[PDB]
Amino acid sequence: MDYTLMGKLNDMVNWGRKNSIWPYNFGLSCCYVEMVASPRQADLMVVAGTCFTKMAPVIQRLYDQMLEPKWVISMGACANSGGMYDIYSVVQGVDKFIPVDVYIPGCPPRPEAYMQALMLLQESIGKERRPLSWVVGDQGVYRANMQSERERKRGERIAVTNLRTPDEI
Amino acid sequence: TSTEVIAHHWAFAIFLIVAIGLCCLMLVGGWFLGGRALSAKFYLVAMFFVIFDVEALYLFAWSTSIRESGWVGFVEAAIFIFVLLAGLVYLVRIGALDWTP
Amino acid sequence: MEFAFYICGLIAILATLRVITHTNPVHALLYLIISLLAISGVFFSLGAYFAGALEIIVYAGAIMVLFVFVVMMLNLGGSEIEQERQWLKPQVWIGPAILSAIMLVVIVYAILGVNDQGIDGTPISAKAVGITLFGPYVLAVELASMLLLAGLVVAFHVGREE
Amino acid sequence: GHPNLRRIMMPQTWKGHPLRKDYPARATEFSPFELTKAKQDLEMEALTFKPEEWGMKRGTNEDFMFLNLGHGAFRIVLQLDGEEIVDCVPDIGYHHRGAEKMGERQSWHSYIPYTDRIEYLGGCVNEMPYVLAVEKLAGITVP
Amino acid sequence: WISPELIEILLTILKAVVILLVVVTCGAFMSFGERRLLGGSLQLVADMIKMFFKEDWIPKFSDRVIFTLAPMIAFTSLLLAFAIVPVSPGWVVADLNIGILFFLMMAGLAVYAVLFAGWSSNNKYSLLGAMRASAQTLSYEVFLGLSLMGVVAQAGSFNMTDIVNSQAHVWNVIPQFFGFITFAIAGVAVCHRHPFDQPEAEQELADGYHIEYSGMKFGLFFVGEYIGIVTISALMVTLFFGGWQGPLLPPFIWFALKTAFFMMMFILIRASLPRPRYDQVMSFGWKICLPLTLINLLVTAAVILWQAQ
Ligand SMILES: CCCCCCCCCCCCCCCCCC(=O)OC[C@H](COP(=O)(O)OCCN)OC(=O)CCCCCCCCCCCCCCCCC
Ligand SMILES: CCCCCCCCCCCCCCCCCC(=O)OC[C@H](COP(=O)(O)OCCN)OC(=O)CCCCCCCCCCCCCCCCC
Ligand SMILES: CCCCCCCCCCCCCCCCCCCC
Ligand SMILES: CCCCCCCCCCCCCCCCCCCC
Ligand code: SF4
Repeated sequence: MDYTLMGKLNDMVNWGRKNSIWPYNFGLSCCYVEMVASPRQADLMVVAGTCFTKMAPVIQRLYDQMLEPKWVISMGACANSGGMYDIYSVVQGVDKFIPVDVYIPGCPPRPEAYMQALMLLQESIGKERRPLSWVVGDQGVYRANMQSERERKRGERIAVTNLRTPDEI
Repeated sequence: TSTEVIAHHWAFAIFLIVAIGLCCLMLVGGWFLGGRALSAKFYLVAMFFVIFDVEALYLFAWSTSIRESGWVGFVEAAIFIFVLLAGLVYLVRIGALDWTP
Repeated sequence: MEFAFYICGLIAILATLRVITHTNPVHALLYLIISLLAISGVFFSLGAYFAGALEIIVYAGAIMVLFVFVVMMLNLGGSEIEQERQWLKPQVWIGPAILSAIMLVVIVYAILGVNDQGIDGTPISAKAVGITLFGPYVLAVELASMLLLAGLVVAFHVGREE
Repeated sequence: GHPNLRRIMMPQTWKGHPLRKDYPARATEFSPFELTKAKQDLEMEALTFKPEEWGMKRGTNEDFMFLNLGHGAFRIVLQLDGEEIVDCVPDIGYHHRGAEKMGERQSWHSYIPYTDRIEYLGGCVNEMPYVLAVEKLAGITVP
Repeated sequence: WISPELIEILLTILKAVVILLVVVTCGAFMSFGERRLLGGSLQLVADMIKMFFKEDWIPKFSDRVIFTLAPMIAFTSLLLAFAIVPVSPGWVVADLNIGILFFLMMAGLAVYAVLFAGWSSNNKYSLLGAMRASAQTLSYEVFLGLSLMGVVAQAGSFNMTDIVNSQAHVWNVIPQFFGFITFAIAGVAVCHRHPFDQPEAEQELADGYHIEYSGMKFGLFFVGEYIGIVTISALMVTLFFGGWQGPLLPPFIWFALKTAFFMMMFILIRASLPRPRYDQVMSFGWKICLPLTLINLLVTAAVILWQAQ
């Protein structure tokens, strides 16, 4: 499989990083109170809310305080793209200024959607290659171009025929 | 110069050396591996700790030989402890040890 | 028991030599704690077990904590002396070092020529020191308490905030 | 006669008044340029804190200390005599979504989700006064 | 090269290193137990891998030596204070005649971890918070030693095995109940445990000294913290609850059972008893616990000299 810019220990390191993930939950807006550690110790940043223009610098600074390796999960349509607030005071997506590894649609997403995002991030971490040391070898991060989730789940989604009618609970 | 005392000395040396070496080597492994990208009441309480720790060391020396010193040593240490408690009560009452005035 | 004494004495000498010729107060106090640990190792090598125990419990564990505490409270960050560093220019330190070397050689000449059977290193335990302390040294203990009380009163009277 | 007429919703370095009819509602192009300026003034805010750009007074008496504190995220500037609060001003506008401007840019029907997202714990409680006022406009009596 | 003094010294070296590895692994296991109760070993290994391979970052405006030295102190102080504890007959690391005095040296050195971390963390709030924390730990180390001195008076010597042997008939929890509770309070205060977890929570001009510690130095702080309460629990056992002495079970089994019981009790009073104020902590310490230790030592001396025919 393709990647984007002696071997078993790399899988060991990936397994250690994958099973041990410490989040920093950014409050921001109502995606946070749906879904419910200093940034120095946390390695995953969960942006859950509208990226307002007055606190885009706060998000950028608290992202810059984290240490490599670092991953970003964007919950909610606001953090994905701006959502419904295509308005003057709202940044249209947190991926305008920080790199995002997993996106979850929803307004808000369910907590189980965040669990699914955690599983997706865990697979992404497990299938990537990072430098072991900063003195030996290539000092480049190899992200894997994984198969998209909407094309992976296309067969069972298209195969759906009948649903329950909305007149009952 | 028995074998038990030299065995315990070498065991204690190995314990200290392996412990400090484990901490240092694990810090070295952490640093080497992985890629890259005021108020005066504080002085008062530290001073009181120093003074009361020296009087504590006097009681440290007393406690290991209570049997051998007899009742006279008990009277001397009781005078010592009463002076210590008088100083402590003085500090408490005149507001030296009251953190929120 | 002799190799430990010589290596701890060498560590203590080098540590205080670094102490008196350093500019950062926290580094000076750290090397001073290192020398205090070395001198406690010297005490344990000589069998004075209680002396080394009180060296690390009190001298390197209470007094130097107070020195570090004051250093952090006053926050010395180069207050017109770290930028000057007079003790490195020779005109400030050669004279006092010459005087100290003369006093050292006089004291060392006094030390040598004195009869010496050697130090046995037999452990003088803390219970013997406690027996002597509350035996033939009663007034020393009581008025050491009185002295520490005096130090408490004077240090409170000077150093309180108000 | 206002004691301190400063911006409360927008940042102080904001051009224009967003609820005017000639101000465009939609989001302009993002810039890392302005983003790094706003980051660098947020880094140097404690160094260059001037306590009359906030309505404060007697700024450094000189026993008084100015801090900033971190149900939503907002800042409040605190003026302290030791541990006692002498004055405080809460810095709001970090959660400004331009909902009233969206009211001028959605149809009467399609503005309802925006009414939900004001006071997000409320849901239908926030839905209710909007549809009641629209039904007053529409001449509707509901069964 | 076969001789039984060499065999004996290698067996004692093996005993010491076995004790050390068991202590560090039990500390890591307690860290996971507190994280879970409030494969498991696989998750701890994965955590250790994450802390190994995350970049260890030192602030540019911070002293490297002090910042690197503070977690080493926080680990090695009580990790070396364990070395006097006898876990079984013939399974003691060092039979020092100073014993709990050596433990007191290690506690006095352990306060330097908090002081050094607060100074090297180049922040005014972190400095103030760590200075409050060091003030509290001094205010409880002022009576930790005397709370042990009651038991030293009863046993008559500083040696650990002598204290355990004097605990043959009656454990010193029953006569020295006040010494026991003061030692428990001071031990729970020295290692920065609940109630006295974060003294900087009472004031917003102060911040934690664990902040700016990231990755493996933070792991050093964490594992040293739990190792410190390992050895505090073990010392409490060997000073008040017979050590390894019991009626039926083997001595190591009894010592392990007592140590594990105090481990879960420390977890429990983390989980249960709430937060007092900082001035309440200072006042309680300096106005109750030290005079309690002094009066308990006087009563212990009077009882000992009364029961001396
Ligand atoms: C090696 C070269 C230098 C390397 C860098 C520095 C490392 C530390 C060096 C000093 C400490 C270790 C010295 C070697 C000790 C080895 C053990 C030994 O010699 O034991 C002898 C003796 C045993 O006791 P005893 O019963 O009196 O002996 C009778 C013999 N049947 O023992 C005694 O009587 C007491 C032994 C000394 C006291 C205990 C240890 C004190 C440690 C002080 C450390 C100070 C800080 C050092 C920092 C270094 C880095 C900056
Ligand atoms: C980065 C490194 C910084 C420095 C780290 C420490 C340096 C030294 C490490 C190597 C030590 C080598 C071994 C030392 C000797 C061990 C054995 C020993 O101490 O034996 C002497 C004595 C024996 O007593 P016993 O057997 O009961 O009686 C027999 C009758 N003589 O027993 C005694 O006298 C016991 C009392 C001495 C115990 C010394 C313990 C270590 C003290 C230093 C702690 C440092 C903590 C970390 C750094 C703090 C900040 C700088
Ligand atoms: C061996 C049995 C003795 C029983 C009687 C003990 C009490 C009588 C003698 C007491 C002597 C006390 C001396 C204390 C001196 C304190 C000096 C303080 C100076 C400030
Ligand atoms: C939390 C407990 C920490 C204990 C640290 C020391 C462990 C030492 C283990 C020694 C095992 C052998 C003890 C002597 C034999 C008696 C028991 C035999 C069955 C294990
Ligand atoms: S996506 Fe929806 S639920 Fe999430 S912060 Fe935006 S408005 Fe709130």
